[PDB]
Amino acid sequence: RPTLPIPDLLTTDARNRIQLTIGAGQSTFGGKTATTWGYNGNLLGPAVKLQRGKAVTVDIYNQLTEETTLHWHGLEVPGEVDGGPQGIIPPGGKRSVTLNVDQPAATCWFHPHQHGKTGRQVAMGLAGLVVIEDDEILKLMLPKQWGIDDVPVIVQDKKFSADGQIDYQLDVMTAAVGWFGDTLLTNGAIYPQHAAPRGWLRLRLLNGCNARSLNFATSDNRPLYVIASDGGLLPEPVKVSELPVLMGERFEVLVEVNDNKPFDLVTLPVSQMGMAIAPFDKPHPVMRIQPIAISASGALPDTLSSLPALPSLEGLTVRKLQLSMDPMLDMMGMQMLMEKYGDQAMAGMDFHHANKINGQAFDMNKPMFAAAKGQYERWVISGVGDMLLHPFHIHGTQFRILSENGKPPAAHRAGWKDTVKVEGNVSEVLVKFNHDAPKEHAYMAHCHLLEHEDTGMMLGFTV
Ligand SMILES: [Cu+2]
Ligand SMILES: [Cu+2]
Repeated sequence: RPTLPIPDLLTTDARNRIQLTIGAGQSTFGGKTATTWGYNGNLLGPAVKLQRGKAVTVDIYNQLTEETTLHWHGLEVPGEVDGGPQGIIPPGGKRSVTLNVDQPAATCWFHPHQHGKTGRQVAMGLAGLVVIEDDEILKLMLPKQWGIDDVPVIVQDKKFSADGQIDYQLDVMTAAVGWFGDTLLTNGAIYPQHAAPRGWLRLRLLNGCNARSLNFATSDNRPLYVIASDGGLLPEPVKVSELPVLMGERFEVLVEVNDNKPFDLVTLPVSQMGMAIAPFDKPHPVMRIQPIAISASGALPDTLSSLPALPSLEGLTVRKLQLSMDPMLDMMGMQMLMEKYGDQAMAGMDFHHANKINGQAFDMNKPMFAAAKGQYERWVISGVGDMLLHPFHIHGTQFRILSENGKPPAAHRAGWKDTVKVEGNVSEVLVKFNHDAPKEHAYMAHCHLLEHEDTGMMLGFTV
């Protein structure tokens, strides 16, 4: 097996600048070349290291022949640097942003947000990581040797045509059920191995799929200890036997490594339409962990952080967001899925503006509302009316889940989140925006099933 590719950990230079070049190159999958896009390389991207309380300037050079944007998913930053669809970077041009980092330690990520094309641009290879550090986390003495006992694990599916190229289409079927493939990548490699020292191994897990939900576990059923969600540390570790991860979500887990006992990180079949077709009808390996007989220094502390109680809900502004899909698109798309793949597409379970929030397909010129700055609001997001999965993401914040799809959140999901599950039911989140966003650079709120976002399931809002 190939070794797990380890993204470079990138910090500022003497001018306080980080350079990111967006460009086309080539990658090899199963022996066959494909055109791919990457940040500072051919595919995927570096891990940008940020420090709470410090500002960094990022110089972003678009060397593609089409327009793109660069969005920092999970970062609490003003709209002007948020890199939503209004944050255009012309082909052959450059945009610079200054990020004033003001949130706790977390694994965030970055990716394109081009209007109507975010799914294609992510599918072509663009994604990178953000590692935010703070003073609190350093004192815990977690595993922290990058590429050794602290590793990022970006998991993505793709499908390829016979000629070896990535086979991306936004069409009636994918607008309805999402773009998904038959090949699983881990930091861009197929089923890599990672050598790890005896003791604790920290995995920063990102579901970077367009549409496919994941469910992590180990091949020999050793537990995962969840220590962090999208927005940072949980108050205490939470032991789990499996870990569902929606599109765009991150979790950090610790797992024990013992001499002479290799095991695989795997993903278990999910109950999502289209996602349990071979090879994903069965547990699917993500990466092999190969124990090395050298002692690892990291700890799993009993206490990680302090999590504040939920405040009172009385008096808070309520904003209701009703997700919907044109009945026609939903029917046509699902029929096409069933015709192609049959019953296995439900195992365990104009289209360009067909998906909507509050009856409206995304209008970039018309933010739907102006949210308060520095005030808690309660946002109620409903998927009642269809049975599709909508991981709902809100820019400019780390929120607390009050109810996830009609039930209180599980413990590992009760901390700081930027995504909430919505699937045929109603979710409620407690959100606060610390930064402004004007109409010309609005925050987005949308489904992170990228084909739904690109066909209208997104709104802009100001702060
Ligand atoms: Cu985001
Ligand atoms: Cu959706």
